[PDB]
This record gives sequence, C-alpha cells and structure tokens, in this order.
Amino acid sequence: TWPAAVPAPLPDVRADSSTRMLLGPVVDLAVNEHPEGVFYRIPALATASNGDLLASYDLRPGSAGDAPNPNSIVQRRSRDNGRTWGPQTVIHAGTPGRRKVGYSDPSYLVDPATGRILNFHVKSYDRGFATSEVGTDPDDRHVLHAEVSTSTDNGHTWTHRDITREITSDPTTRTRFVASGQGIALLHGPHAGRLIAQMTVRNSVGQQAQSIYSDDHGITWHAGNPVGRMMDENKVVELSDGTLMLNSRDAARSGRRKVAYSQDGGLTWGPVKLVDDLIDPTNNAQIIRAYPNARAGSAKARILLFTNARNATERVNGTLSVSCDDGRTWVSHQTYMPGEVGYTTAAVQSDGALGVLWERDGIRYSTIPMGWLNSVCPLA
Ligand SMILES: CC(=O)N[C@H]1[C@H]([C@H](O)[C@H](O)CO)OC(C(=O)O)=C[C@@H]1O
Repeated sequence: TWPAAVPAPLPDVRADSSTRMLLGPVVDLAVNEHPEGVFYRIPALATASNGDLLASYDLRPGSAGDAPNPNSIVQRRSRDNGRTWGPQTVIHAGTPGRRKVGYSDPSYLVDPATGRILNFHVKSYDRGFATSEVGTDPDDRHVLHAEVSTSTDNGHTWTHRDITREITSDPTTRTRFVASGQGIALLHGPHAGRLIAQMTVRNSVGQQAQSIYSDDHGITWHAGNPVGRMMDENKVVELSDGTLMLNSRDAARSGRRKVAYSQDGGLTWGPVKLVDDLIDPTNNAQIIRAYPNARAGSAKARILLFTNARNATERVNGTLSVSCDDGRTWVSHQTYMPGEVGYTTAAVQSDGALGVLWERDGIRYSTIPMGWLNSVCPLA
C-alpha cells in the first residue's frame, strides 16, 4: 500500500544549458490500435507532490468516440521527468452495454498545500455533452454527470464521487464538463488556498464558461457565476497579483482564443474578448504559470506559457507561446510539433523543464528544456 502524499510546492521552471527551444525525444504513451480497436485521446499532465510526472487520457473502446462512448480514464507515471514511464493504470474504468457507463475528458488538479491530486472527468450514461438534459439525480441516464476522483497517495489509488448536484445552482443548466488538461491551486492574494477548475455549461442563457472551486481543499465544490456566450473548454491561471485569467476555446469559430478576468477568485468574471495574438482552430489548449510560486511584483510572476494548435482552422502545429506581462501580449510563438496535434497540454516538471502531450494516433509525450526562456522574458 502506497504512502500518504505530503504537502510540497508546485515546481517552477528552471534554467537549463539550452539557448533555443528544442523538443526532446518523443515517447509514445498510448498508440491507437494497441490493442486492436482501442483509441486514445484527451491528455492531462501534472507533477504530483512527490515530483512524479503523471499523464492521464481517455481509453476509448471501438472508436475514438466522445461521451457517451463507454470510455475509461487511465494514467501513466514517470519517476524520472519523462525519460521512462510505468505501465498504464486505471483511474476509472467504463462499462459497455445496455447500461453503459463512461468516464471521459480528464483534468488534474494538484493541491500543494495537502499533497492531494484530483482528476475531474465526465461520467456518462446514455447522453453526452450536446444531448444531456436538465437534472442532477446521480442515476439519471439522460444527464451528463461530473465526477471527481481523489488520490491521497500521489496518484496510485483513487476514490470517486459525483459532484453534479453541488456545482449546479441554476436548474436550467442542462449539461457540463470540466475542461481536460489541468486546473490550479491559488497561491497568492485573498483566495490563496482555493482550488479552481473551469467548465463549459449550457443553460437558459447560452453556452457559458463557469468556474467550480473548493475552499476546503477539495472536500466540497461550488460553482461561480457563469460567463460569456459561445464559450467552450477554457483554462484558468493565477496572474502575478492573484487576479485570475481564463483563456477559452471559441465555439463561434473566430479563429482566435477568448479571454476574461476575475478579481474575486472565480466567483465573477468580466467581459469576454478575443485574443487577436492567439490563433486557434476551435480546439483545446492549456495556459500555465511558468513560476507559480513567484511573488507579486517579480518579473517571474508575470510569465505565462501557453500550448495550442496555432492555426485558424486545422488542429496542426503544436506551438508554445510565451507572455512576459501577465497575458497582456504574446511575444513568442514557436512550433515544437509540426502537423497534426489535436489537443495539447503542458505542465512544469519537477526538474523545471516543460512536459508536453499532444494527440497523433494516440497520446504522445515530449520535453522542452527551458534554459532559453530568459532570452524571451528577462528573469532578473
Ligand atoms: C465531454 C466532451 O464531449 N468532450 C469532447 C469535446 C466537446 O464535445 C466540445 O468541446 C463541445 O463543443 O470536443 C472534443 C473535440 O475533439 O472537439 C473532444 C472532447 O472529448
């Protein structure tokens, strides 16, 4: 039986001997048709409190179908910053058939204050995101449910529970999913300690972005006020002063990401605008702090990293973009993976390099050493 996780700070980026951004070796974490008729999609990557690197993704049986295909959440672990990977383990396995159950679209949320790791994902019965109906009864086969899996042992074992009712304060909310990739723990400002992740919802107003957050270190979850129209998978990041930012996929296909700001820890958001700098084909993406422990007023606290498919209509050219100024401008875009990438995510690793995952005939992993960062955002 594995030991209890202990509290430990999230990693910050560290300087390498590199002077240019160069992808390391590519690792095939899961390959479609290995085994026959099984497909892999929807990546999540995190550094656990013990420094292990954890990758999660869907196992999709039969085809790469979204919910309500009876998918499973699975995981692989590296204890050497991505050089080698243990065998796949199951976070929560779906069930085929007339009473099918599916677990799909994982995101991790690591709480450095406790060491606990959360993995959010849908729980489906007969309906997916688009066809789910109003209702929150846990056995309702017409509802797309929200589950969170908790691990207290750095991701070796999991316990599961349905959070749909507690995050549904508006009874017209007919569907929801937490965006795959990773949520955050807040470290700065009045809401330090809060754990927060973003969802997409449909309700009487439209298709909105909505934060869910916990102030008791993941025992109970509450939804903030929803925001925006034609929103979709969106990710939240804590800026240098503790203002939050959400960066969203645009369901209206503008060819750009969308952005909004919260001054109250995700309870309310302001107006949603396009980010003209961030070309995107209506696809998932991940934004993170490079130095999440750095304090307000430091240059390091203002540096954000963003991964997506930098293209207006096709999910190609996995690209790392850097902002030095709390997301106000994006001064550097560099494609680390030409061609098909689908969903990407990135996470700071324990060694201070960046891990990336993308989708091409399954899930692929690589590393970007980060010594070149100071040449784009001076660090002093
Ligand atoms: C829960 C769920 O359906 N997630 C799916 C998501 C969603 O349907 C869309 O973001 C809504 O607009 O889309 C995609 C996609 O490749 O585009 C795959 C995700 O599995």
